[PDB]
Parts: sequence; structure tokens; C-alpha cells
Amino acid sequence: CPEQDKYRTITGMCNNRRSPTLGASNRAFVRWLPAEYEDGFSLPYGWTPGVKRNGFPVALARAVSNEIVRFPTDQLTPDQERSLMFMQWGQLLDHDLDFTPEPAA
Amino acid sequence: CPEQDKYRTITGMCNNRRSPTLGASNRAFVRWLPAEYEDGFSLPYGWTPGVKRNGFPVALARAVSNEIVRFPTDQLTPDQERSLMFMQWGQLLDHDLDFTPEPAA
Amino acid sequence: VNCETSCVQQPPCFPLKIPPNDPRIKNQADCIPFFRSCPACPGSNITIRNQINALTSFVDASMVYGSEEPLARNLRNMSNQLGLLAVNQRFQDNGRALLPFDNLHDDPCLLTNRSARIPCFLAGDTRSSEMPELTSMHTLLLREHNRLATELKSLNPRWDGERLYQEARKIVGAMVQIITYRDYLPLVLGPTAMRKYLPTYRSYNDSVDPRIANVFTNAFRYGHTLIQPFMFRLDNRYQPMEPNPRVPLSRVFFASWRVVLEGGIDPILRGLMATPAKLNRQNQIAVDEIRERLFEQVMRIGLDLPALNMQRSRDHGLPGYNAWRRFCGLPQPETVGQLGTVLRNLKLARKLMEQYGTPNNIDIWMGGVSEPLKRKGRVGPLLACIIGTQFRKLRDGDRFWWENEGVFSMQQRQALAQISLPRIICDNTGITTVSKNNIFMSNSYPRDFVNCSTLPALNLASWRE
Amino acid sequence: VNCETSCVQQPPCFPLKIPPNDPRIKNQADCIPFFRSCPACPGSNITIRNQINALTSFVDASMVYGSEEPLARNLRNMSNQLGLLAVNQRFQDNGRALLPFDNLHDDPCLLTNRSARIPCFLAGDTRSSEMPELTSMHTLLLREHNRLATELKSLNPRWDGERLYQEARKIVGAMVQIITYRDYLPLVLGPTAMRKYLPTYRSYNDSVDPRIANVFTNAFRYGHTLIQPFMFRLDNRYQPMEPNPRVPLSRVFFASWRVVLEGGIDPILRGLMATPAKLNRQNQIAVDEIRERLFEQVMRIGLDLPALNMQRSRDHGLPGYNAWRRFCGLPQPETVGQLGTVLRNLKLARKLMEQYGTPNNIDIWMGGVSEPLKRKGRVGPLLACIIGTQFRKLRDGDRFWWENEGVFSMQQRQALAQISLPRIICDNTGITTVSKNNIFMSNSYPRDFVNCSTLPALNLASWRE
Amino acid sequence: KVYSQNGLVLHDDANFLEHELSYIDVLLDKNADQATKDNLRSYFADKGLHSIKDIINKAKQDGFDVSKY
Amino acid sequence: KVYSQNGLVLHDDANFLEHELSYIDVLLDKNADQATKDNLRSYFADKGLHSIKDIINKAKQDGFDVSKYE
Ligand SMILES: *[C@@H]1O[C@H](CO[C@@H]2O[C@@H](C)[C@@H](O)[C@@H](O)[C@@H]2O)[C@@H](O[C@@H]2O[C@H](CO)[C@@H](O[C@@H]3O[C@H](CO[C@H]4O[C@H](CO)[C@@H](O)[C@H](O)[C@@H]4O)[C@@H](O)[C@H](O[C@H]4O[C@H](CO)[C@@H](O)[C@H](O)[C@@H]4O)[C@@H]3O)[C@H](O)[C@H]2NC(C)=O)[C@H](O)[C@H]1NC(C)=O
Ligand SMILES: *[C@@H]1O[C@H](CO[C@@H]2O[C@@H](C)[C@@H](O)[C@@H](O)[C@@H]2O)[C@@H](O[C@@H]2O[C@H](CO)[C@@H](O[C@@H]3O[C@H](CO[C@H]4O[C@H](CO)[C@@H](O)[C@H](O)[C@@H]4O)[C@@H](O)[C@H](O[C@H]4O[C@H](CO)[C@@H](O)[C@H](O)[C@@H]4O)[C@@H]3O)[C@H](O)[C@H]2NC(C)=O)[C@H](O)[C@H]1NC(C)=O
Ligand code: HEM
Ligand code: HEM
Ligand SMILES: *[C@@H]1O[C@H](CO)[C@@H](O[C@@H]2O[C@H](CO)[C@@H](O)[C@H](O)[C@H]2NC(C)=O)[C@H](O)[C@H]1NC(C)=O
Ligand SMILES: *[C@@H]1O[C@H](CO)[C@@H](O)[C@H](O)[C@H]1NC(C)=O
Ligand SMILES: *[C@@H]1O[C@H](CO)[C@@H](O)[C@H](O)[C@H]1NC(C)=O
Ligand SMILES: *[C@@H]1O[C@H](CO)[C@@H](O)[C@H](O)[C@H]1NC(C)=O
Ligand SMILES: [Br-]
Ligand SMILES: [Br-]
Ligand SMILES: [Br-]
Ligand SMILES: [Br-]
Ligand SMILES: [Br-]
Ligand SMILES: [Br-]
Ligand SMILES: [Br-]
Ligand SMILES: [Br-]
Ligand SMILES: [Br-]
Ligand SMILES: [Br-]
Ligand SMILES: [Br-]
Ligand SMILES: [Br-]
Ligand SMILES: [Br-]
Ligand SMILES: [Br-]
Ligand SMILES: [Br-]
Ligand SMILES: [Br-]
Ligand SMILES: [Br-]
Ligand SMILES: [Br-]
Ligand SMILES: [Br-]
Ligand SMILES: [Br-]
Ligand SMILES: [Br-]
Ligand SMILES: [Br-]
Ligand SMILES: [Br-]
Ligand SMILES: [Br-]
Ligand SMILES: [Br-]
Ligand SMILES: [Br-]
Ligand SMILES: [Br-]
Ligand SMILES: [Br-]
Ligand SMILES: [Br-]
Ligand SMILES: [Br-]
Ligand SMILES: [Br-]
Ligand SMILES: [Br-]
Ligand SMILES: [Br-]
Ligand SMILES: [Br-]
Ligand SMILES: [Br-]
Ligand SMILES: [Br-]
Ligand SMILES: [Br-]
Ligand SMILES: [Br-]
Ligand SMILES: [Br-]
Ligand SMILES: [Br-]
Ligand SMILES: [Br-]
Ligand SMILES: [Br-]
Ligand SMILES: [Br-]
Ligand SMILES: [Br-]
Ligand SMILES: [Br-]
Ligand SMILES: [Br-]
Ligand SMILES: [Br-]
Ligand SMILES: [Br-]
Ligand SMILES: [Br-]
Ligand SMILES: [Br-]
Ligand SMILES: [Br-]
Ligand SMILES: [Br-]
Ligand SMILES: [Br-]
Ligand SMILES: [Br-]
Ligand SMILES: [Br-]
Ligand SMILES: [Br-]
Ligand SMILES: [Ca+2]
Ligand SMILES: [Ca+2]
Repeated sequence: CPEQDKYRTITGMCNNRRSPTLGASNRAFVRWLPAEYEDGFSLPYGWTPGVKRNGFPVALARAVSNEIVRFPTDQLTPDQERSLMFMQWGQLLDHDLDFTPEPAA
Repeated sequence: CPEQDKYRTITGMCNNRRSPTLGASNRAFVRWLPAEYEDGFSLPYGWTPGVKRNGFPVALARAVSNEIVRFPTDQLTPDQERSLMFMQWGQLLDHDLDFTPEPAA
Repeated sequence: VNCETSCVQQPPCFPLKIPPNDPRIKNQADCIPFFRSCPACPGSNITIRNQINALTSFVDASMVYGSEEPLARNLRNMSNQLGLLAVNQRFQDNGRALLPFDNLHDDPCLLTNRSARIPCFLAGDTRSSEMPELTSMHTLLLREHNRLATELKSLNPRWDGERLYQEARKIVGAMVQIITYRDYLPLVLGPTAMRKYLPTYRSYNDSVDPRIANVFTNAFRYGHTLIQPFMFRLDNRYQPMEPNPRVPLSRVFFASWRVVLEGGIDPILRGLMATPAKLNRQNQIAVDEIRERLFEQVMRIGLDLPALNMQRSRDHGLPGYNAWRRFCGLPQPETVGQLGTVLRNLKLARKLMEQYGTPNNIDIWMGGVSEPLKRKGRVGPLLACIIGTQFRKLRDGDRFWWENEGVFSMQQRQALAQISLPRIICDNTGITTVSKNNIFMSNSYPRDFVNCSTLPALNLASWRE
Repeated sequence: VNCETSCVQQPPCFPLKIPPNDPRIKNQADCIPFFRSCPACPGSNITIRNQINALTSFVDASMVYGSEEPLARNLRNMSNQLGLLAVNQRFQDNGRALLPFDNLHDDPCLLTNRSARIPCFLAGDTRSSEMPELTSMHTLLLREHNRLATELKSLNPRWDGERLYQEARKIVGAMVQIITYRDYLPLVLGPTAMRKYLPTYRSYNDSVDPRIANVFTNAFRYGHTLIQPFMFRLDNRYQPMEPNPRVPLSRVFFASWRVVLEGGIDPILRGLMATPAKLNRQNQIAVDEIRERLFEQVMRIGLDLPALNMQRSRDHGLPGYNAWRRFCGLPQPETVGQLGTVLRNLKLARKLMEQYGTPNNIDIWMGGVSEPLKRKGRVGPLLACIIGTQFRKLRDGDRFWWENEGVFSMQQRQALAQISLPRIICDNTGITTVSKNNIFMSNSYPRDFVNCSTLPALNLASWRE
Repeated sequence: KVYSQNGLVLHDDANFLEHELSYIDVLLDKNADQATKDNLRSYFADKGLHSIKDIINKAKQDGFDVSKY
Repeated sequence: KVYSQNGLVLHDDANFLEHELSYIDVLLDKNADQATKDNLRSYFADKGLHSIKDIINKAKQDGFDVSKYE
């Protein structure tokens, strides 16, 4: 890292001079807790038919959506005390913070 | 992981049922702090001639040993209150806890 | 196996299966597409799989400027020394700039209005076209950069393009920091949590790890509960605009044509200021425009954003609700009764236990958004902990944080504290009437609105050299 | 590049360079050999390089039983159903068992006494021959296993081999836990730190991460400061044994022949009980038997174990002294003055600043072992923090901890609390006179010694079935 | 690189961009100052395009109309 | 696995072990019980040695004297 600088790098390298990948792009997330995978190290829960998590079946994510998350849209409750700009700033901000890549086809 | 077991596995797998590689053999160490490498991610300090750490030259480890660690052996101080078995249990115990592999010749 | 068209489970595809009596997808041999996130160390049977952040974790306005040096250059106007970001060369919005067009071989924006032939936009982040409301925010900040660079060139004529760009970027970055931390986050967390997780800034701390934690990528999706089923557009009287004032969201995803041909960013921004967000309620979590019709115009089947959220958390190996509660120092319910107490809602507890069997297995997003909201906040205690802790790290671990000694002069800090999103809107659009502070709470026209004249512009005099 | 016979810095070699005015190595184009630890994710330019633990982190006596299923089987006596570990087939120690021989194509034990043709031993850990005092400890535990299995077969005749092995193993594992946590660690950390880092055991906590931290591999090398320059051997009067009573350490590395031909493990154990350890002092850190002549009999050049320590911490990307101080909640000196205060030794501080330039750069081992010792402990506050924290995790995060509900019966726990290292020695060797509790503090014959008869044996009656 | 989300390619840096065509116009403008063009040549040479024939040819391969060149 | 430390090979599982020779004697002991031998055959077959000729021959390659089976 240069000893002295005046502006941020684009990548975020050198923000932290002691560990200069910290907060830079194209690096692993940090883990605040140990990961929890079906096989210990890479397979997600739900992968293998009939394999439980902590003694219970894994719920289909779409089932959870259907049963818990679905509601009739005409019953929507406006937030008296928040604008839609509050939604939109959140998404714009998220897009300053994290993008998790996936393989293309 | 089996739902029920009576003894430890040899590898240590399944000791922690939620994250069953934890404590098991042939896994990465956990990091209590972010690593500090010359290039941010893999080259040790001292690797590249002329590259400092936090603004200071990297000291030859052998120099540090020579200047700080060396003492005349006739001046060795026996510990009145510790046996050599205290040394040896530490090495035996260390060998229950960690072996960091290296490439062979 | 192409994960987009195939329902076979083979790496890297983890398609969401369809339940027996699904309200929308009758055919149980079908699936919702899903590609597992790229692993840090592909093919390892030593490492515990982890995922990658392609962006700078810092609040540095990398959505505007990019997080990689080829994109970052490609976004710049390289035909002169004015330090400007590149703008569209075919289209303008009543005389103001639009984002440049990106060039994708398979462009999803073109699939929305086929006949309009308007491609996706190019910005510092690649998701800029996902909804036109987002596009408008990106466009706003594009313009603010170029306005600043223009004002700075006027003030410091001997500054070259590199210098103008950096200084403008440095200002835009602080504006994002200030709006985020002063105006947005207090309304996310509520005052109790704000004082707990984001106490008064002291100074840069080089030992604070500023990385994004894996769990934050899922937790911060709490915002999905805020989404309304329509895009609202308003004319200069803040009345509905008659080329479709209320477009269903499933017809605006990647609909870049709407910005270029249906009246630019002004109506969209009016819509955002003068329409309420949706309230998260335990029985009204997220709407069917994202739960049933996500991206349905550009893709073989509509996705389910809530469900994707949950599949993704398992893809990323995230622990369940009780593990994150414990991490945060919060009680961990074991029974349906105790979960009812925590949620102040026994009915919802019962529904969660019927799905998951134990609160230990509840997926972090689902447990997070199920929690009753903190007073004057829009998340429960668990999400407030995770999101609070994240933004503390991003602030105290950022050497270029705007209040860090050496980053700006005292005079420049004094002047930066005058900025607000309303003013930025006045400066860069045809809108002359905008929300009162706080823009994120103000939501009703005209009760909550003021004329642009009443707002102080950013004074750049202490940038003179 | 063969890192043993070349001084070129090319992966995976990171040879230690030689300073100008070196007391031993005249030629600066020579080097001390060093192989970088295996990376977890080889070849990655995304991951931050990290290293691998080949062993179970748990205090499970994996040095006896192995940490991998091929070795673990190979260590067992497979010719009967008695659940025994395999023993040497060529040699015995006045009738008692010795470790089996390992078969290496380039065996370093053979290179010590060339003519004796005695190879290295095989045990659960691969380093069992490194010094014969270590070998004796491995041998002792081998015998304890087989004695237990024998007693259990007598007690429960219908038990098969698998059952005997597991039960004995489970006992030997608890014995290592008890000796370590009751007898050893309090004398490492001192009472204040023991109460701080290892408060009284409550119960298994499945959220405590039991992994070895990278830094602990370096910090726990504090033990290098305890090493005496000789191996001491004593006859059954606890007098020096006359086939060389005081062998220099540089002639005992890999010297397995000394165990087999120079009188077995009895003299070596007597030596360990009745000889004082070396004291760590700031001007007497570590001896030249390991600083100048490490492994010199089996290798082209003698290594420098302290220097290896420091090269290894950089190989592992470990932060420097002040970062670990801060991690532990200890003041971080910036100036030579402040470091003098922390070390109670301005002279040493000046020497550290001359090497490193700032206390931020001091390698963790060197800073660690430089610190004044806690009252009644043999580490300073930094090392006590790291080592304490590590063993807390190994205890509270171990589902099979010996005191964890359901691992042993109350009767079995009561009986296990009577065990001690002196007793194990009485049970498995020809020694009839052994140290008083605490074996690790007792060090002077005969003041500190008792007869084996006075010590209560382990009663296995509550294992009857 | 190719940035991808839900099977949708959202950006690829490999591709020529439409706004870079306006840079081609500055290079062919005879009355545009020589420093401006040098800076652009350097921009396009950092991307591995060294002549205007190589620049125009890359725009064409990436789907643009370059018939007024 | 080959386990390596400071350029010294400390163990290699590929190699036959001296104590496994005593297992060869149990297999050739005509008066040793058939359950014991089956267990040993399985032990050596888990390692990929299926006959006693293949076992003795592996011990030889790994430096042991096997002339006392002639
Ligand atoms: C079972 O063990 C769990 C692990 O406990 C640790 O290990 C054992 C061996 C002991 O040493 C133990 O004392 C250790 O803590 C244990 O759970 C742990 O619980 C603590 C306390 O609740 C949690 O700490 C809290 O963390 C949150 C989140 O921030 C943390 O993480 C980030 C990044 O990793 C860091 O930046 C932070 O510094 C934190 O470490 C904090 O919000 C919280 O502090 C705030 O709230 C408290 C409470 O109101 C205030 O007093 C503070 O001032 C703060 O405002 C704590 O620091 C810890 O995350 C959690 N870990 C795990 C793995 O879950 C569990 O409780 C044990 N159970 C029993 C019954 O013993
Ligand atoms: C600069 O920031 C540093 C990091 O700050 C964290 O993030 C910022 C944003 C804040 O939220 C801050 O509160 C966070 O901590 C900061 O350094 C930190 O300082 C704390 C307190 O001194 C350190 O915590 C201590 O940790 C040790 C070691 O154990 C920790 O790690 C292990 C393994 O990961 C865990 O298992 C443990 O649960 C711990 O998290 C503990 O031994 C110690 O606790 C013991 O002593 C205290 C006090 O006597 C008791 O209350 C406890 O019960 C224990 O007996 C602390 O928990 C922390 O490790 C350290 N972090 C780093 C990265 O160094 C620094 O101080 C800031 N500097 C300034 C000037 O602001
Ligand atoms: C109009 C608004 C929004 C969307 C449309 C939208 C969509 C997505 C999608 C498709 C994903 C990927 C899901 C997957 O796992 O396959 C996604 C992820 C993330 N979101 Fe969404 N989102 C809209 C809006 C918001 C708002 C208001 C958010 C927060 C306040 C918000 C957050 C996030 C985050 C952080 C992610 C993860 C990002 C990553 O790649 O790391 N979104 N969203
Ligand atoms: C006879 C006594 C001791 C040795 C001989 C000896 C030697 C080593 C060597 C060669 C290493 C590796 C050095 C390198 O980094 O290349 C080593 C590492 C470790 N030690 Fe040493 N040691 C002797 C004695 C002790 C005692 C008393 C210790 C503790 C009380 C102790 C600890 C350790 C540890 C934990 C390591 C790291 C091991 C790993 O691979 O993870 N040693 N020692
Ligand atoms: C698809 O896009 C076209 C524009 O290409 C839209 O057509 C315009 O509609 C407006 C408002 O109705 C008219 O005033 C314009 O004159 C139309 N232009 C053309 C060229 O037809 C069309 O309405 C869009 N379709 C959808 C689905 O809304
Ligand atoms: C660059 O700026 C000039 C002057 O404002 C403008 O005419 C031109 O269109 C811009 N170029 C691009 C590609 O943005
Ligand atoms: C196995 O045990 C028997 C009886 O205790 C003994 O005679 C034999 O030599 C042992 N073999 C090995 C390899 O330990
Ligand atoms: C080497 O071993 C032999 C026994 O084989 C012993 O008599 C001799 O004294 C030893 N030599 C050394 C160097 O100690
Ligand atoms: Br840069
Ligand atoms: Br995480
Ligand atoms: Br992990
Ligand atoms: Br982890
Ligand atoms: Br419904
Ligand atoms: Br495992
Ligand atoms: Br570490
Ligand atoms: Br790291
Ligand atoms: Br880390
Ligand atoms: Br240097
Ligand atoms: Br297919
Ligand atoms: Br995959
Ligand atoms: Br289902
Ligand atoms: Br269907
Ligand atoms: Br890992
Ligand atoms: Br504009
Ligand atoms: Br349309
Ligand atoms: Br998106
Ligand atoms: Br500049
Ligand atoms: Br602020
Ligand atoms: Br507040
Ligand atoms: Br709170
Ligand atoms: Br931190
Ligand atoms: Br308008
Ligand atoms: Br439409
Ligand atoms: Br809807
Ligand atoms: Br498709
Ligand atoms: Br849990
Ligand atoms: Br509870
Ligand atoms: Br109910
Ligand atoms: Br409800
Ligand atoms: Br409010
Ligand atoms: Br409110
Ligand atoms: Br809270
Ligand atoms: Br207006
Ligand atoms: Br106002
Ligand atoms: Br505002
Ligand atoms: Br105005
Ligand atoms: Br390497
Ligand atoms: Br990493
Ligand atoms: Br014995
Ligand atoms: Br010798
Ligand atoms: Br060793
Ligand atoms: Br104990
Ligand atoms: Br104590
Ligand atoms: Br923990
Ligand atoms: Br001194
Ligand atoms: Br010496
Ligand atoms: Br530091
Ligand atoms: Br003491
Ligand atoms: Br003492
Ligand atoms: Br102290
Ligand atoms: Br008890
Ligand atoms: Br004796
Ligand atoms: Br004792
Ligand atoms: Br043997
Ligand atoms: Ca960023
Ligand atoms: Ca172990």
C-alpha cells in the first residue's frame, strides 16, 4: 500500500493498511458464526431428500412463503410514517454494500 | 451425523452436531484476527526485498533470535517450583491439539 | 444443466421445489430457478464453503463509481478534462442526462417492451435497471457528480480531470454517508437501537473489521417487506400522470424503456416522496408482485423473492433464528409458547413451528421480519442487532469516513452538514417541490412538502485552492 | 526447489536469511530451511491464505489414538478381541511394552546412532520420537490404555474388542483432560488468569466454537522457554544413571535408540520428575541446544527453533504484538518508554524497538515470551489471554468433556477424580517412588517424593455391566 | 468480468459500450485538439485497441452500426 | 497420508509396519481360530492386500525380511 494517499481506491484495497483486503471487492464475506451445511462444509439444507436439520424436516422455502408470507394485496397497510423513498434508499444502499455473484449459464 | 452416538469419532466429526467439522481434523484454523500478509492475502512479511511492514523494515527472524533470545547457557536459571515434566506435558498436550502440515521434499 | 431452464438438482443449481397445493404453480414437476452463489474456494473438500462480495463494503458510493478499475474507467467521460461521468448519447430527460446504455449479449431490459428497443443502463452497480425507481436514484447521483465537478472546475480552473473526478466522488461519497447515517438508519433501527449499535462517532479505528458479514446479505433484505405492488408516477402538481400512473411492479422490472420514453425520472421521484411505503405486519409480510411475479416479463417463470431469500440463506450455510438471537444476546425460544411471547403473536408462532418444527431452524430472513418492530423503527431486535452491528463496523472501520480527522477540513465538514436528499433532487431535476426533512418519514402531499427555494444549497467555497 | 538443500526463495520455500555477524553461520548465502505451511485453499487469489490443523482440536488423547481412520486402525492390535493398542514386537522395557516402530523410507531416528539401527516410533501423533522424554509420555499412555482394557475385560468378559478399546480410550481421554485442566493449566496461567479464563465448568455449550485458532499454534510455543539443554536420567535411587546421565539435547532429537537400548522409559521419567524446568527470564529466553543445534544430527544444518517460531508466525499472516494486546483488552505501547513500562524493562524495550521499529511489528511469540510472568504462572498477560481463551473453548465446546452430563455416570466421575499422572506412572512402570501432588511443581528428590503405595488407584468397579 | 444474478447477465466488461462511439467521433474530428485524442488513444490502448481500425472493428463485432466509418 | 514437518517425513500410511508381520504369523498359525484370521484378512483387504502372497510381498518392498516364509 502507498505510505500516503488522498483518495479511496476504487476496489477498496488499502483502506485498512494492516490488512488491506478488508472491505475491498472480490473477497470472501466475513463469518460472524460458523456455517451450517447439510454435510458440514458445502451442501445446503434441503439438498438431499430425507435429510433433516437438527432433528426436523427442512421446509420447502416456497412452502414457507405460501403459508407465512402470502397475503391478499388489497388489504395492504400503508406506513403512515415512512415514504416509498425509504424503501428505495435501502435498495440503493444495499447496492453500495454487497453483490454476491453466481455462475452464468 | 448420527442422531445418537456413544463415543468420539476419530476425526472429531459430529462432536458439534450443528456444524460438525468444528474441532475435526484436516480443517482450517479459525482466525481470531484478520491475517496480515505483505500483499494482503498470501505472501509473508520478509518475502519481497525492500517491502516494509507498517513503515519499518522486517527484521530477520535469525537476527531477532541472535540479539534478543541468545544468552550464555552457564547462566541458565532453574525453576524452583516447576519440574521438567511441566515442560514435557505441554509438548505432549500441544500434540493433542495441533499439527500444521507442510509440503515434503 | 442450465439452472435457468432445468429442474434437475446438479451443481451449481439448487432449484426451489414446488409444494403439492401451490396457489400459482399447479405443475409440481416445475421449479423456481436458483444458481448457488459462487464459492470462494471452488471444489475444496477442506474449506467450509463461503461466498464472495464483488463490491467494496464501504459506504463509498461504489454503486455510482464501480468497484473494479475497468468498469470504473468505462463509467468516466474520457473525451475531456472535466472529471465527468459518462452520460447517454442518444437520450435526454427534458435536457438532463441519463445513464449510458450497457451492452449485454442477452439484455433483459429489451424483453420488457419489445418494440421500444431500449437496453439496460450502465452504472457503478450492475443492478441499476432492476426497477425504474432504482434507476432514477442512480441517475440522480450521476447528475450530482457532474454538477459538483462543474462547480469545482469553475472554482478551481487549474484542476485537471483526474482531480475534479476524485473530489466530486469524495463529496458524493460523504453525501451517501450522511444521508444513510443521519436520516435513514435512525428510521430503520429506532432510537433505542440507534444509541446502542451506533453511538456517537469518535474516530477511525484501524482494528475494526469493515467486511460485510455473510448474514447481512440476507438480513438487510428486510427491505422486501417495504415494497409496494405498483410504481407510482406524479406530474408537477403531484397528481397522477396519465400515461399509466400506477404500473404493477411485474411490468416495471428491467423496464428501462419507461424512464427513456414515459417521462424521465421526475415523475418517479415524485412518486417516491409522496407515496407511503408498505408497512411490515406479521400477517402482511410481502406482496405478490415479488412473491409470485418477480421478473416474469424477462424469464420463463415468475420468481418468489421471499422464497429465494430463504433458499439463499441455506445456500450460504447461515445458522437459524435461535443461533442469531444468541449471537445478539437475545433470549432463544424453544417452545411454541415462548416463541409466541417473543413475537407477541402466538398464531404466527404456531404457523412457524408447523413449517420448521423448532425455532432453531427458522431461516434468518423469516424470523427476522416476523419480529415485532422496535418503537419508531421498521425492524425487530434481532434484525436491529445484525444491521446495527454491520453499519457500526462500516463506519468505525472506514479510514475515509467523512468525519474522520484529515479527510475533510473543518470548514468542509461544516458545509457538508447542510446537504440533504431533497436538495440534491432540486439541483438535478425539474422538480421544484420536495419533501420536508425527514424525506424518509414525510410522505403526504402537500402537508409534508416545501418549495426548493427554501432549502440551502451545498456551499463549495472551502474547496477553493 | 528442495527447501532442505537450496536457499532459493520459491514456493513453497521461505528460507530464513542470515544476518552479517552471525555467531554460527558465517556464509550469508546460506540459509535456515523453511517450508511454508500447506494453504487451506491452494492457488487462490480470492481467499486470505490460512493453514490447516491435521488433528482433532479436542483434548481427546488423539496423540495416542490418531486423528484419521487409517492410522487409527493401524495403531490397534487386530489379532484378538481385547481392544488393545499395538506394541513393539522386537523389544520390551524390562518386560513392559514399547511403541511399535513406524516405517519411513527416510527415517530420521536411524540417522542419530547409525550403528544401532533403531527406527522412529509409531503413535497417534507423528512427532512421537522428536525427543525421548516425549516418547516416554506416549509409551506411558500406550501402556495405560492396555492396562485399562485388560482390567475391563476381566470385569466385563462379554465385551468385544471394539467395546474394550472405546471404553479404555474414553478413560484415557478424561485422564488427559483432568491432568491438563486440574494440574497443568493453573501452573501455566497462574491463579488470577485461571479464574478469569477458566471459571468453573457449567455444562456443554453447543455454540462455543472449539477450533484451534491460528495464533494458538504460535503462542503455545511459550513452552520452548522451559526447555533445558540436557536429557537427565536417574536410577532407582534417583541418582544419575551412569550410561550418560546428562545427554545434550542436540544428541537426543529422534534418538529412539536411547529408549530401546539405554534403559527404557523409567530413567527418563525419573529425570522429568526430579529435575527443575528452565525458568523464562527476559535475558535468558531459550537455550542454544534449540537456538543453534536443533535437529543437527538428522539434517544438513542445525535449526533455530525461536527463529522458526518467528518465521512461522509471518508465514501464517499473524498480526503483531499490539494487535494481540488490543484483542485481549491490554494497553498497547506506542513508544519505547511505554514498552519499557509494559515489560518492566527499558533495556529489552530498546532492543525490541531496534529490531522491529514499532511494537506493532513485534512477532507474537517474541512479544509474548518477553512479557513478565503472572504471579505463580509462566506466561505474561498476553499469552495467558490467548492460551486461556483457547482452553476455555476446548472445554465448553466439547460434547464429550468428561464432566458433561451423560458422558460418564456420577460413580464413574467420582472415581476418575482420583486419577493422577504419578499414579499412572506407578501403574505402568518399574518406578515405585514418584512426586507428590502437584507433579508439575514438585521437583526436588527426596523432599518432594512419595511411595507408590500411598497413592489411590483408579477403581473401575462402576464400569461393571 | 461477467456479473450474473438469477441467471441474468447484468454486465460484461468484454463488450464495447455505445457511449464510446462518441470517442470515435473525437478521434476523426480533424479540428479536435491533439492532446484530447492522445488521451483517448491511451484509453483505448489500455483496453488493447491500438488503431482506429481496431476500435471500429471491435464496436462492429459487439453489434454496433459503424457504417458512417 | 504423508505427514511432514521441517522437511522430515514423520509418518507415511502407504508403508507396511513392522508389527503387521506378527499378523502374518497368526494367519499361518494352523491352530489359530478362524474368526481371528477373518478379521485380519479384512484388515489387510481394507488396505488392498487380498492374499498372503500380496501381504508378504508388500512387507518385502517396504524393507522387511520375509525370507523366513520359504
Ligand atoms: C454459549 O457460548 C456462547 C459463546 O460464548 C463465548 O464463548 C464462551 C466460551 C465464553 O467465553 C463466553 O463468555 C463467550 O462470549 C455464548 O454466546 C455469546 O454470547 C455473547 C453474549 O451474549 C454474545 O456477545 C454479544 O455479541 C453481540 C454481537 O457482536 C459481537 O460480534 C461482532 C462480530 O463477531 C463483534 O464486533 C462484537 O464485538 C461482538 O463480539 C453484541 O451485540 C453484544 O454486545 C452488546 O450487547 C450486550 C448485551 O446487552 C452489551 O452488554 C454490550 O455492551 C453490547 O452493547 C455481545 O458482545 C456472542 O455473540 C455470543 N456468541 C455466540 C457464538 O452466540 C452463549 O451465551 C453461551 N450460553 C451459555 C448459556 O453459557
Ligand atoms: C477498536 O475496535 C476494536 C474492535 O471493536 C469491536 O468493534 C467495534 C466496532 C466496537 O463494536 C467494539 O465494542 C467491538 O469490540 C476494539 O478491540 C476490542 O476490544 C474488546 C474489549 O477490550 C476485545 O474484547 C475482549 O476479547 C477478549 C478475547 O476474547 C474475544 O475473542 C474470542 C475469540 O474470538 C471470543 O471467544 C471472546 O468471546 C471475545 O470476543 C476477552 O478475553 C475480553 O473479555 C474478558 O475481559 C473482559 C473485561 O475484563 C470481561 O468483560 C469478559 O467477560 C472477559 O473476562 C474481551 O471480550 C476485543 O477482542 C477487541 N477486538 C479486536 C479486533 O482487537 C478496540 O478496543 C477499539 N479501540 C478503540 C480505541 O476504540
Ligand atoms: C424493487 C425492489 C427490489 C427488487 C426487485 C429486489 C430483488 C432482489 C433479488 C432478485 C435479489 C436476489 C435474490 C436471490 O437470492 O436470488 C435480491 C437480494 C438482495 N436484496 Fe432485494 N430487491 C429489491 C429491493 C430491496 C430493498 C428495498 C432492499 C433493502 C432495503 C434489498 C436488499 C437486498 C439485498 C441486500 C440483497 C442481497 C444482495 C447481494 O447480492 O449480496 N432489496 N433482491
Ligand atoms: C523436545 C522439545 C521440543 C522440540 C524439539 C520442539 C520442536 C518443535 C518444532 C521443530 C516445531 C516446528 C517449528 C516450525 O515452526 O518449523 C515446533 C512447533 C510447536 N511447538 Fe515445540 N518443541 C519442543 C517442546 C515444546 C513445548 C514444551 C511446547 C509447549 C509447551 C511446544 C509447542 C509447540 C507447538 C504448539 C508447535 C506448533 C505445532 C503445529 O504444527 O501446529 N513445543 N516445536
Ligand atoms: C411500448 O413502448 C411504446 C413506445 O415504443 C409505447 O407506445 C407509445 O405510447 C404512448 C402512450 O400511449 C404514445 O403517446 C406514443 O405515441 C406511443 N409510441 C409509439 C411509437 O407507439 C407503448 O405504449 C408501450 N407499450 C406498453 C406495454 O405500454
Ligand atoms: C462528455 O462531456 C461533453 C461535455 O459536457 C459532452 O458533450 C459529451 O457528450 C460527454 N461524453 C460522454 C460520453 O459522456
Ligand atoms: C496383541 O496382543 C497379544 C496378547 O496381549 C500379544 O501377544 C501380541 O503380540 C499383540 N500384538 C501386537 C502387534 O500388539
Ligand atoms: C551407539 O549404540 C551402541 C549400541 O548399538 C552403543 O553401545 C554406543 O555406545 C552408541 N554410540 C553412541 C554414539 O552413543
Ligand atoms: Br484506483
Ligand atoms: Br455470517
Ligand atoms: Br465457517
Ligand atoms: Br467461521
Ligand atoms: Br392469502
Ligand atoms: Br468432518
Ligand atoms: Br488467529
Ligand atoms: Br482473514
Ligand atoms: Br478473518
Ligand atoms: Br526494508
Ligand atoms: Br436437463
Ligand atoms: Br456449486
Ligand atoms: Br411441501
Ligand atoms: Br403451472
Ligand atoms: Br474454513
Ligand atoms: Br444533468
Ligand atoms: Br410492457
Ligand atoms: Br436487484
Ligand atoms: Br488527483
Ligand atoms: Br453522519
Ligand atoms: Br435517533
Ligand atoms: Br435496543
Ligand atoms: Br472488529
Ligand atoms: Br413531469
Ligand atoms: Br407492460
Ligand atoms: Br400484488
Ligand atoms: Br428463461
Ligand atoms: Br441453535
Ligand atoms: Br424465551
Ligand atoms: Br393460536
Ligand atoms: Br397472525
Ligand atoms: Br417514526
Ligand atoms: Br412510528
Ligand atoms: Br434491541
Ligand atoms: Br414539482
Ligand atoms: Br425542510
Ligand atoms: Br431530509
Ligand atoms: Br432553488
Ligand atoms: Br506455498
Ligand atoms: Br477469506
Ligand atoms: Br505394559
Ligand atoms: Br550419538
Ligand atoms: Br516436534
Ligand atoms: Br478438571
Ligand atoms: Br488456580
Ligand atoms: Br465461541
Ligand atoms: Br535484559
Ligand atoms: Br545450550
Ligand atoms: Br496494531
Ligand atoms: Br508457583
Ligand atoms: Br512461583
Ligand atoms: Br501482568
Ligand atoms: Br458428580
Ligand atoms: Br523408583
Ligand atoms: Br499430581
Ligand atoms: Br513393531
Ligand atoms: Ca461500497
Ligand atoms: Ca485432539
